[PDB]
Amino acid sequence: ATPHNSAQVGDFAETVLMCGDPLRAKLIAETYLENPKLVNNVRGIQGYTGTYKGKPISVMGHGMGLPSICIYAEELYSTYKVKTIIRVGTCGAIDMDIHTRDIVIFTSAGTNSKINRIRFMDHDYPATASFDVVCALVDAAKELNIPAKVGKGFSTDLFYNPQTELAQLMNKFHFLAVEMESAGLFPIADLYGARAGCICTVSDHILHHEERQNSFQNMMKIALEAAIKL
Amino acid sequence: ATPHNSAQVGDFAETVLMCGDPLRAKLIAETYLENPKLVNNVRGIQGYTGTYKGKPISVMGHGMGLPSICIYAEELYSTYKVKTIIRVGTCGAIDMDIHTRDIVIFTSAGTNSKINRIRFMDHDYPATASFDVVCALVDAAKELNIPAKVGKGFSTDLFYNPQTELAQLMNKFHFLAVEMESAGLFPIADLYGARAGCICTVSDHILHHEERQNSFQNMMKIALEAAIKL
Amino acid sequence: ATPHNSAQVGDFAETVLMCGDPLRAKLIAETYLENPKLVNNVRGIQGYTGTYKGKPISVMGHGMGLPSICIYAEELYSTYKVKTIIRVGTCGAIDMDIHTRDIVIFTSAGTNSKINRIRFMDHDYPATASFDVVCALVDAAKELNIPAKVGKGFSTDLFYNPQTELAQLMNKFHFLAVEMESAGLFPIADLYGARAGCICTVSDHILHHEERQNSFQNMMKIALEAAIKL
Amino acid sequence: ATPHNSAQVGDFAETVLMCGDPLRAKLIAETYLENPKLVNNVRGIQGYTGTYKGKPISVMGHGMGLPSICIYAEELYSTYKVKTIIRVGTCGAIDMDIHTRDIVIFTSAGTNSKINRIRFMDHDYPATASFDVVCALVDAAKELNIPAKVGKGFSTDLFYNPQTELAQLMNKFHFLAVEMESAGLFPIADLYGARAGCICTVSDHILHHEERQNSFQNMMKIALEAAIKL
Amino acid sequence: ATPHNSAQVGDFAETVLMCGDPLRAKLIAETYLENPKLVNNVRGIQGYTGTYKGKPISVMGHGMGLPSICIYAEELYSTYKVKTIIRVGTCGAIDMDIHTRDIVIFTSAGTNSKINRIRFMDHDYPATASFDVVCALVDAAKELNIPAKVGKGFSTDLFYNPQTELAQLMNKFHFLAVEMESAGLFPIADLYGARAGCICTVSDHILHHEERQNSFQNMMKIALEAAIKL
Amino acid sequence: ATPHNSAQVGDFAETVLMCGDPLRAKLIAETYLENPKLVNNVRGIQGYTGTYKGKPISVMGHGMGLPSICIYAEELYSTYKVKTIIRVGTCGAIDMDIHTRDIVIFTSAGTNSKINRIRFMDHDYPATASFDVVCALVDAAKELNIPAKVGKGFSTDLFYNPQTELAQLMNKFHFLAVEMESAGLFPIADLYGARAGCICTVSDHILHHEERQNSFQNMMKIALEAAIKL
Ligand SMILES: Nc1nc(F)nc2c1ncn2[C@H]1C[C@H](O)[C@@H](CO)O1
Ligand SMILES: Nc1nc(F)nc2c1ncn2[C@H]1C[C@H](O)[C@@H](CO)O1
Ligand SMILES: Nc1nc(F)nc2c1ncn2[C@H]1C[C@H](O)[C@@H](CO)O1
Ligand SMILES: Nc1nc(F)nc2c1ncn2[C@H]1C[C@H](O)[C@@H](CO)O1
Ligand SMILES: Nc1nc(F)nc2c1ncn2[C@H]1C[C@H](O)[C@@H](CO)O1
Ligand SMILES: Nc1nc(F)nc2c1ncn2[C@H]1C[C@H](O)[C@@H](CO)O1
Repeated sequence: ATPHNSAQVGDFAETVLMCGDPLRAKLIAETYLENPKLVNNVRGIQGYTGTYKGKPISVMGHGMGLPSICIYAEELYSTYKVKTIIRVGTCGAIDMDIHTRDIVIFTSAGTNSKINRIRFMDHDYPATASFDVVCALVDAAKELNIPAKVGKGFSTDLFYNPQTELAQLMNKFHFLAVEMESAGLFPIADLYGARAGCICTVSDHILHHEERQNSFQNMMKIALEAAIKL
Repeated sequence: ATPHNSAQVGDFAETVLMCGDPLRAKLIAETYLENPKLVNNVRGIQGYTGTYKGKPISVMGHGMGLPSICIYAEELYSTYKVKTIIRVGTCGAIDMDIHTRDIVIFTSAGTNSKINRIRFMDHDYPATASFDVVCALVDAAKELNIPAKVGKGFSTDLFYNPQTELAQLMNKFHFLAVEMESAGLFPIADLYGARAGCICTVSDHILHHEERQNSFQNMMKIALEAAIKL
Repeated sequence: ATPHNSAQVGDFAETVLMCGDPLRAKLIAETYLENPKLVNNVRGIQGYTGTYKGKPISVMGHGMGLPSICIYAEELYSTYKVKTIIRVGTCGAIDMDIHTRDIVIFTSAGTNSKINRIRFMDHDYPATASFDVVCALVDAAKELNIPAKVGKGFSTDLFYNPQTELAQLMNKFHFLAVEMESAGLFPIADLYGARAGCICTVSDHILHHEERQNSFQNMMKIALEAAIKL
Repeated sequence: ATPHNSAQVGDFAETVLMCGDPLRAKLIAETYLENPKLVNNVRGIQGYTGTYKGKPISVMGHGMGLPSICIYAEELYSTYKVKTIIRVGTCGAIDMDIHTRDIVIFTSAGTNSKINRIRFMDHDYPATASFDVVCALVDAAKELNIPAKVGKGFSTDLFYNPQTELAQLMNKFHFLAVEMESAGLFPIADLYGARAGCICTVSDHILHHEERQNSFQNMMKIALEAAIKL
Repeated sequence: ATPHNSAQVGDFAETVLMCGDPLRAKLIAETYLENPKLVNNVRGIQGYTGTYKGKPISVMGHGMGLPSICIYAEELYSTYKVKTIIRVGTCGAIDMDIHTRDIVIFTSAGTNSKINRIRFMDHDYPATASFDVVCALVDAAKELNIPAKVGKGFSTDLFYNPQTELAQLMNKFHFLAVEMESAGLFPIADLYGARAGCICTVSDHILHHEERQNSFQNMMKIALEAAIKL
Repeated sequence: ATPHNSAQVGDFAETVLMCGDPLRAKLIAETYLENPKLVNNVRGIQGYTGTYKGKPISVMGHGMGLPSICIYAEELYSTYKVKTIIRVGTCGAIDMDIHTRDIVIFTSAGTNSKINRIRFMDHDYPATASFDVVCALVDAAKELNIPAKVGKGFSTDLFYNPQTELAQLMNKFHFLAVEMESAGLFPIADLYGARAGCICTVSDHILHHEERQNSFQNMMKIALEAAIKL
């Protein structure tokens, strides 16, 4: 159907959970979904569709970086009529009060990428998570009573950032964590009148290096229950 | 105490409602606050402090534009130890599905200003409303059962914008409304580890010109009840 | 007539003196104008029209920051057919040879705002004071024999500037003082084939903190006599 | 050893061929390398190391987009002491005289990404392929007598580009093709005093949609023979 | 003494008239200066020093474009202790009310160059002519009673400008004429606490193609008399 | 024929060698060309046309800076139907391993100018030397067996650069040398479907100050022999 997806309209659920690691997407499908069926493996992206508590749900990799997820998210909303995309995964803590293993729900994401400026006449576009998705994630977190921090994220184009001062600047403004996709995903959902959100588990702290399964499994519970709520 | 405020630490409540029109700030104090006392009138900004349901609350003008509100908000958080600032007022609808008299609660605000780029190493800072404030405003709206749209706002530096295409672009990305302060307020609250939010009543639609009191009074109810919740 | 002005065409003189502080605009009207009449008080902006030496002249506030004065100046030139706008007020000295109480006449104004780039295809627009207005101000200064420094000003979007190095950089390039409106006013006057100028009294020095009435009154004399000359 | 590579120093040859599709990297290893051994599969990136004509050579995926390849290339040069990275793969033709199935060797690559500006003080960095690698690729092409076009490439951050006019602009300046990694790879090689190059087979034309194996196999021959020459 | 000047401190007068055409600088020296002596001809720049009405004055070419004049002007102020540089020459009319053969005195100059942003922390630097020089030029014009237009100029980096819309935009903002050096010269004079100005004769109109000696000679009279006044 | 060239179509050879110093262009014509005839001296640019080994070849100055060479190169390709332009001259070494008197052949050139961003929708244009010209220059160097370094150059708009850190940054990325024209020339050649290249002799090192004829003559040999090859 698309240059990066062999599936056809209908193969994907209206709600898709995405993570960077394709092998993680596979593990998520085998571990949390019932009757998971591989609907797309172009570039070994591991796109699966199954059910959770009887409801259709898909999980698929999205690569690393804004350019990668922008391709996948746009095709999903446009061609496969997906309605909600929830990014699930890991991130690097920024704020000094955020620690490894913490779970973070993004209200929005800043970025050092030029993509949003290109689509927004060189102005400041606020890459904002869909309010419904933020609410569903927070409520799921409250209902499951799992501690989660809600706040700004940052999507960097440079995992290895030459601008060593940025990290401290972001800590001063209290950015919670860094990843590489949210800032790109959110504006695309808006353009298609669809929804997007992001929830991550801190795998490390960038201002000082500091069980990882429990945190990851708790995050998956929140994302999954939230997907049902939506 | 400051170049723009004659009051001293303690004269302002920890929660301050702000609007552009100083005469509106005065009207709000006389109409909704009990025992309102003028605590600052430098530049006729009309800064009052009184109580609502027994709790201390201040209301004050903030001028028009990001540069103006940045001055007031920074002094309030820094010098007067204010904790929460809620911008209340009017805005221009962008989205075709948003209409005059509608009430909008900002999750965040985009901007064509350079202020956030200056404070954020020329990168994209997501001017995001404090999640607690967004929640308090939405809950107040739900409890009072007043219909309100939640979504992105846009703070323009140019009321009379030469870039006539921007309006349609924003409608495509579903920006809800335009005002001139939010994008500046939000990042300042973050820097001071404080809180900020914005709620407005659409006074007109910018893509087509289309009782105004009821809407304004309903908005004031939401802001006020939210202030108590916080 | 406009969203920020209740007056109608003809209520404003062709020459308008503007300052940020609305209460100062009121004081100027009562102190220097004869038969001053309030022609606009939307947002308590204090717009007055009277006469000086028999000639019609208006005085009105313009708020703080480029976005604010851009609104007022554009409406005045466009709707009220005003021909000349002279910004009168205070500023912060930059240059080491400029001192508090000094009077400065701007030849032009630099800025860290994005407004001029937006209206000038992202190029460098030289926010220049109208040569006629600069001349009228200097001649008035010479005729009244009041010492005044003529040179570049800087209109900042950030009263509290995070870029602490800018101040010293501007001192090296000999910027005379900082305010928050000129860079916005000048290009608007050009667009409407009208005129604009700026004259200020240094209320403080930003590189080192260092009677204020005499200086302010002397500045008002220059502006007023210049207004007559024009 | 690294967050994206489980291999240790020595597992990778000093020359690494990279492509976006991990499944293609696997196919290349099984088809052209002798005794190929999987040295890294973190994120299913398919990193293999074997020999070609007796010389050690590695092949591995690099994901889509500059942020992705920047991670992989920097770790390879820095941690695994790789000396030469040759990007092999597909691209979209831009120039009207370039056609589907054509083989293109990049002298350099332009981009709409902000990465190079971030690492080069906001100036214009010329993402240039290592001259040795360009020469090796061209000579291999000449020796194998396989027609190949040499010229500028373009690495876009947006596969689905909102700026529809860019394509025609690039055709006027004669950019040969578009991909999503070269502009990022080249500057990284320079920083590490290492080498990088790119060769692609046009899978389609972006200005008009227009056997694919022969072209791909011919490209692989050039890259492989060039790798030996280096 | 410098890479572009073989003269030594003292060979140049404190006032230097500069034009792009080296052959014009030579003609000016032979035609208006008494006892003109060649003090520098590196790169055939034709730097002369003589006297006008008994006062020392130099004339020299400066090449075309901001980068060229920046080299010459900086060396002159820094090494040769020159105090005033007056650019004399030709320009292209922009404004519809400006015509070929008209004489224009620049109050300032806009530009599409990046030089001023590089020296001014990426902000808007107002390339302003020294007020003393503008005054001297205008007074000379008034005393000689030669009609001259005073206003903004524009220094383009592109004689052949791809942005065909810029011309009309500048006409709307009433830029008087275009040349290629002023925007660079003015900020350099400021940095060295020196002076600079520009006066040109329109050789053609860029919005519509439309004796040339009289205009040029009249301009030279103004510049020369102004040089004496300074 | 053009505002900067009095010659007519046919007066210039299809191959033109250009240098900044007009007196050097004259010396090159008298020293290496047979029957050199002055075909253009507007602005004393010294444009000559003669023959080398029987083939028509022109040499002419181009001034200093991108704006200057852009004028000359565009007129030459457009009006005089020139096919190949080779910039010959001097440059300042950047890389620590490059020394004074070394000969450098540019594969491409970076820049701090805004010209390429203006012509390339504000994106990163890779100012690349024509591959044919790079090859001809390298082969000539190999055939004459003259040691020459091939790599990136940098065209600065500021000979006297305020950004003192740039030099070290460029050394880290291994830029070979700095000049002031290449970045402008290369994109123009592309637009006209023509060719351009650059070869220079290091006259000094910018990171530490460190016979000059031999190097210059060797460079001229390479350029000349290359011109014949093309
Ligand atoms: N500390 C960290 N920093 C950055 F920039 N990204 C982090 C991260 N931890 C996880 N991620 C997520 C985002 C990318 O897809 C991928 C990068 O390894 O995994
Ligand atoms: N349609 C509209 N457009 C913009 F730009 N701002 C609007 C508005 N309606 C209200 N506002 C708010 C924001 C400023 O403080 C002030 C500007 O009049 O009131
Ligand atoms: N030191 C100073 N710095 C800045 F930025 N602005 C100054 C000032 N002194 C006076 N002003 C003028 C301009 C604004 O309207 C307002 C800001 O208080 O008053
Ligand atoms: N027409 C085309 N346009 C763009 F932008 N990239 C193209 C392409 N054909 C192949 N590619 C390469 C680059 C990415 O890794 C990936 C994107 O599908 O494959
Ligand atoms: N119409 C025109 N446009 C531009 F851009 N520059 C003009 C000009 N007429 C004269 N000049 C001056 C400036 C350069 O030094 C040189 C360019 O030919 O002469
Ligand atoms: N060290 C150096 N730095 C820079 F920026 N340019 C250099 C140079 N050596 C020679 N050039 C060439 C380029 C200009 O045309 C002219 C500048 O003098 O000569």
